[PDB]
Amino acid sequence: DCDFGWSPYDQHCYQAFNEQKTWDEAEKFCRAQENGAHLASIESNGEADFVSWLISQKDELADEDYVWIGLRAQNKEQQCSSEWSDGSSVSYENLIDLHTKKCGALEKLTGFRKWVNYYCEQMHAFVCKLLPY
Amino acid sequence: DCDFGWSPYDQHCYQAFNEQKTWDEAEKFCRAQENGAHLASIESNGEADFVSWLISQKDELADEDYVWIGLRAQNKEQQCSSEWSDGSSVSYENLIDLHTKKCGALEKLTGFRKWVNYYCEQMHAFVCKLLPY
Amino acid sequence: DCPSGWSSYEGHCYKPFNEPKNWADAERFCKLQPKHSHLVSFQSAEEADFVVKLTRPRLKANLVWMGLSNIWHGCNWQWSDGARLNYKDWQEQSECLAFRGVHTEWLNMDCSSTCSFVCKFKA
Amino acid sequence: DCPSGWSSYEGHCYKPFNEPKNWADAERFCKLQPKHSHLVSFQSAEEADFVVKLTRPRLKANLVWMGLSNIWHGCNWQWSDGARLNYKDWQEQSECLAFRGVHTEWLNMDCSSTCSFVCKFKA
Ligand SMILES: [Cl-]
Ligand SMILES: [Cl-]
Ligand SMILES: [Cl-]
Ligand SMILES: [Cl-]
Ligand code: NA
Ligand code: NA
Ligand code: NA
Ligand code: NA
Ligand code: NA
Ligand code: NA
Ligand code: NA
Ligand code: NA
Repeated sequence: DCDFGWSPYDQHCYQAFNEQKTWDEAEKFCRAQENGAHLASIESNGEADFVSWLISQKDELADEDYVWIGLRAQNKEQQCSSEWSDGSSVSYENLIDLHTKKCGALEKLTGFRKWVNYYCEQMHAFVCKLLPY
Repeated sequence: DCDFGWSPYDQHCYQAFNEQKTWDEAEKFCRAQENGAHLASIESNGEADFVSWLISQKDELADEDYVWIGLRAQNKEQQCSSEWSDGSSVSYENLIDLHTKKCGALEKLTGFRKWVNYYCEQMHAFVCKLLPY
Repeated sequence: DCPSGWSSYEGHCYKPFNEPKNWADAERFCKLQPKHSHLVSFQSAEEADFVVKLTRPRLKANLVWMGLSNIWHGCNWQWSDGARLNYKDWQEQSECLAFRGVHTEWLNMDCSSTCSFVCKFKA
Repeated sequence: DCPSGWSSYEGHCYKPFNEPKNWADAERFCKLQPKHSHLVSFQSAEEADFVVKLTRPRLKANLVWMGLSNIWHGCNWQWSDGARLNYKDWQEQSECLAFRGVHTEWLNMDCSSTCSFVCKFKA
C-alpha cells in the first residue's frame, strides 16, 4: 500500500528526496516518514537496478553528484586499516583535521549503482526505503 | 619571491590544496600559510584564466567537483530576496533545516571559471592566494 | 467572501493548484487570474499553517512554490582578502523557495524545476 | 649506526625520498632497498616529529606517503535498516594516508596519486 510520492518495488516503497542533508540528517528524516523508513539498503541486483532507475527518473536530481543510501561503517577505529605495511598495528593516529569516509553513496558518473564511501557530513539528496505498515 | 608549491602570477602566489575543507576551514588554513594568505579572489579575466589553469593542472584535483575561492556573502538576512513577488517584504522566514548557498566556488563542469554560490559547510579542495611578504 | 474555490484568511484569498510548473510559469499563472494574483507569500507562522491545511487534501506531498525567487542573488558578496568585488563571473543559475504540501519548512530549489503552487490576492 | 644517508631514531633507520610515486610504487621502492624496508609507520608523536624534521630540508612541503593503504576498506559496514550486508557493489577506489613535509597531520589521498615518501627498517 504505497503513498503518493513513493514508488513500489518488491513489497517496499521508495522515494528520492531532493533535499540536501548530511547522512545523519537524511537517515533521521527517513525515520520520520510514514510508519518510519530508513535510508535505502540495496540487497540485490534487481533492487540496485530499481533504485538506480528511481533516481535517474527524479528530475530535481539533478545534475546531482551523490545520493545517500543507508550504508554506514560501525567502525570502530577512525580509519579501517588495522596494520601498517610493516606488520605493526596502529596505536598512535593523527586524524585531527581529517574527515572520515564512513558513509555510502551512489554516484552520478557510475550510473547510481556502484557504492562509494564518502564523507558523512556532506549534504546530499538521498533515497528512503520503507516497508509499508 | 614564491615558495615551492606556490605558482607566481602577477606579483601574487597561488596554490591549490587537495585537502577537503569547509569554506571556513579553508580560509583559516590559507591564513596560516606563509605570511598569511586567503582563499583566492578573482579580480580579472587574466587571473580567472590563471587560477583555472592552475587547478586543471593539479592532478589530485581530481575528478573534484568544486574548488573553494574567497567569495562569501555578508549577508545579512539568511536568504537574499528582500521582497516577495507581491511587493511585500520578508519578515517571517522558515529556514530551519535549510542550508545557505552563501559561499562561492569554481566548478569542474564549467571549466573552473564561472562562479557558483554553494553551501559553506561542504568540504572541498580550495585555492589560496598570497602577496609574498 | 472569496470567489468560489478560493479560501480567505485574514483579508486575503488563496488557491492551491496541483500542476507542476516552473517558478516563472507558476507566478505567470497567478498573474493570469481574473483577479490578478501572485504566488503565496507568508507573513506569519499562522498563515503558513493555514496554507498547508489547504495544500494537504490534494497537493500533499508535492513541493509547492512560494513567491521567493533569486534567493542567492542580491547578497552582499565580498572577497575574504578584502579586494573590491568589481570583476564578476557568475553562472547561469537561479534558486527559488518552496515548501512540502505537508509542513511549513522551506526548501531551496532550482527555479526551473516543476512544482505545485498556491495563488494569493487581497480581497 | 644506519647506513650512510639514513637516520636512526630509536632502533630504526629512516630515509626521505623526493620522488613522486604512487603508494604501491613507493612501498615497492622501499621493499627494493638493500636492507628490505617499508613505508614509514608511526608509533608515537615523537617519531612523527622526528620524521618531519627529516622531510623538511628537501621534501617540504610535498605530500609524503606513510605506510597505511585501503583505509576505508575493512570497516564494519552495515545497513541503517539492519538488513544483512550480503549483496555488495563497491567501486574501484582506494585511499591511502600521507602527511605534509612540514606537519604531523595526516591526509587521505587516492592511492594512485603521486607523493614523496620515507622508508623505514629496524636496525
Ligand atoms: Cl489543478
Ligand atoms: Cl538565485
Ligand atoms: Cl630522490
Ligand atoms: Cl580504501
Ligand atoms: Na525485477
Ligand atoms: Na605490532
Ligand atoms: Na596574462
Ligand atoms: Na510591505
Ligand atoms: Na467554495
Ligand atoms: Na472561504
Ligand atoms: Na650520513
Ligand atoms: Na644517524
